Amino acid sequence: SMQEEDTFRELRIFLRNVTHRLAIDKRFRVFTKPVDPDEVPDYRTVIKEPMDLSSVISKIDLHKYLTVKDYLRDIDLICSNALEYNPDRDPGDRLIRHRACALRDTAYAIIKEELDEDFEQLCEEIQESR
Repeated sequence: SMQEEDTFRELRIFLRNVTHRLAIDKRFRVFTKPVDPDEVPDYRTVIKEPMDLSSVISKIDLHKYLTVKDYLRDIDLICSNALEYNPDRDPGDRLIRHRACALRDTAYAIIKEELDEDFEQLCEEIQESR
């Protein structure tokens, strides 16, 4: 229905706003663009599904997310990829891990405060019906 297409348009507006707020935070700069194969040729042999905030923006516009739960699976993948690739005790790996945990926690905290649970349940029931 037109009403259902209005529901998914409001979902995409909400997701672009949360993603912009994460992308401008200086702590999260390393997560804003794909890893450069030149600088790190090893990356794509270890990490089987790379993800970053520029790719998330592109996915919103391609209509890849029909629920906030779908979107949070890609925020979780940005965080788990950084924990997996940088697991060591040295300061450079510990700083990336603390920033990845802060990106995940910040996205979930903005969603807990600003997403209406009945709006999410509506998106879930339209997705199920298709």
